[PDB]
Amino acid sequence: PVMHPHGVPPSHRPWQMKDLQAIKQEVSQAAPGSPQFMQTIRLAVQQFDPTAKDLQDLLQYLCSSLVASLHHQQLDSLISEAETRGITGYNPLAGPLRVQANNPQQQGLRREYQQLWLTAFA
Repeated sequence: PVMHPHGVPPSHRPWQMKDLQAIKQEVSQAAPGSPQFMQTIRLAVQQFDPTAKDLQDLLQYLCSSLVASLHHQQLDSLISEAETRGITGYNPLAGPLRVQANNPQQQGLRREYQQLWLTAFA
């Protein structure tokens, strides 16, 4: 997660097993793949403002590795298309999008990545 205490720079913190278990419980109260599921997963994304790596690690904890693997591959295709049109604050010369989306200071890029990560659940 990315924390934003007012008056200081943002910072990344590792997932805590408690945070993961809390999200697992919230998401479990909605049918996997449903709109309320998507509403609960997006709700979790806004709560913890996770990086690209955080989102990958989160999915690997909540889902089977095969379900998580499919999402990763569908997101890879969405990332390719997004990179062809251009992404908010993304410069290909600065490295992979997934790597740039782990810089806590690149909020706009992280927030756009999150939307792509949520869209890949289609």
